[PDB]
Amino acid sequence: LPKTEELPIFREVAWDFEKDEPILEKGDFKIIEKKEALKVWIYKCIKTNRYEHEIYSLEYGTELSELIGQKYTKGLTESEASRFIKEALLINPYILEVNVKSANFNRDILSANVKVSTIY
Amino acid sequence: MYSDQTYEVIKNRTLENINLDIYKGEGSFLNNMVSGNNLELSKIYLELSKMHKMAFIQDTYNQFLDKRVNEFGVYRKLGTESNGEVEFIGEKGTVINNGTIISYRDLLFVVIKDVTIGSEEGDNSPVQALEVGKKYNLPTNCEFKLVDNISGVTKITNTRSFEGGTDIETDEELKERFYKIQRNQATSGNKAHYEEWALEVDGVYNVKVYPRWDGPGTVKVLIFGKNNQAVDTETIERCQQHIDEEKPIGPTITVVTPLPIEISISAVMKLEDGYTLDNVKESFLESINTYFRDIRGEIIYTKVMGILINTTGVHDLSNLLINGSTDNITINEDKIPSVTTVNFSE
Amino acid sequence: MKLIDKLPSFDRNYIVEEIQGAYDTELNILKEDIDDTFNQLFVDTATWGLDMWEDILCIEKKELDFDTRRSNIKAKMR
Repeated sequence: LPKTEELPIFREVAWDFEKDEPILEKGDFKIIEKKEALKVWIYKCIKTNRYEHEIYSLEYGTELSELIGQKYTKGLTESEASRFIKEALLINPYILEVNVKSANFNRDILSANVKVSTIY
Repeated sequence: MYSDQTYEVIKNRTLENINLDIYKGEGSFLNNMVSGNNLELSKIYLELSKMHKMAFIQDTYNQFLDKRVNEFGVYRKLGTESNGEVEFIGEKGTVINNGTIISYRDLLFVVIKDVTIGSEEGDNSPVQALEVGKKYNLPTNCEFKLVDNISGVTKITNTRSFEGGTDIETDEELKERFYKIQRNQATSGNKAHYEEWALEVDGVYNVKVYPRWDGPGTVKVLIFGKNNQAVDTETIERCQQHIDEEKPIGPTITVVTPLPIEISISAVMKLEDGYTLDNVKESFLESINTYFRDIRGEIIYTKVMGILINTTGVHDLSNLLINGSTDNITINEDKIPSVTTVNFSE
Repeated sequence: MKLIDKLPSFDRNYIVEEIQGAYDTELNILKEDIDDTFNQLFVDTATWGLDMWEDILCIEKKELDFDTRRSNIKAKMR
């Protein structure tokens, strides 16, 4: 009968995702609220695999870096990477679902469009 | 040093060691995480201090102390079980085989000898206590109950009091023995070595050794029970036989036990309202018992009078006499005061 | 330096380096304290712990030397 309790706003440090270095506002890390914490969490999860570092929990980590280095053809690894991203990102309770649109083949650089569904 | 590092000092050191362009204030997230890490580190330091204490085992009792004492050669004397004989009363011809279990109250006992009721071997069979402890030293004429019901057996009683139930060792007694040995500078063939031999025997709380009591090659050995009490003849026999096993051959050793001194109390005391003779008599018995436990030297007639008047239900007393006299009686060596006759009237 | 190696690559900034350097200095202090305590466990390697050894021996003597204290402890036993 009682309704589900809403997840409280996730607050933590902030920085520019392109800078990859923490930023300080007059000595205070920038506050992240609403759709600010989930981007940081996804960036942290995707950027580094757990199996490289013993400290992280086993559920953490992604296996997209296995596809790095051209270990298999693109045709099936497109769907394989979609599934890998889905496994790596839906572990977060905040995130509801993740959708992958397609992949673009050009030279050696692969570009893909992936979608994120959130609560707030 | 574990004690040198403390909570706030290491907290401040951790805060200071890192140079921050960020101002540090109370309640800050950085301050909060430093506080949590400092709490965990202080827990670790307290655990290290506790481990050091365990290593030196100064205050707290643990297996480290017992093992170190065993390294030094002193052994924890667990004790001996009480022994006695009981009488089986019932139908003739019933056979009580070995290992038969008999229970008196919570205490449990086992029959040692196969006894047949009405046989030519008698109805008495030795019984050994199934556990170590002084509580198993039952008095005579105690009624025992069969755990397993046997047809033709009605009454189980002991013709004599059970003996041999030495108390289980406690850590305090072992520590005291180790400490007194540490003061003792023993030597192969010296009074300290003999008193240590006496300490090896169960129930030897106090040791007294008198050299040259009869002169040439004579040792007088005096032992005491708990709180300077007497020891059973079986304990004395075990102690003397153990000594003779280890003692030098040729010396004469005499082992004795303290003997009680009987007292009789006569007085005329006006009882208070609502108090009967039995209640005040029992209360004064308890008071005089604890006074005797706490006494040293001689029984003081004035202390006796004071401990009687302070008894609840006592209004006015007169002509108080200990053994018919108002004079203090000397309590000599290996002697204790024992209450035998209590005479109170109104 | 251990944690930053265990730490993810994107956290290679100066703040992390400073924090883990301070934590590693604390680790060095803790491990040298542990080594000193383990030395204190043994009679030969103990320096200030001989006081409780003497107390267990139930002999009180003014502090003269660590080697002298150990020799006195050895003489007291057996």
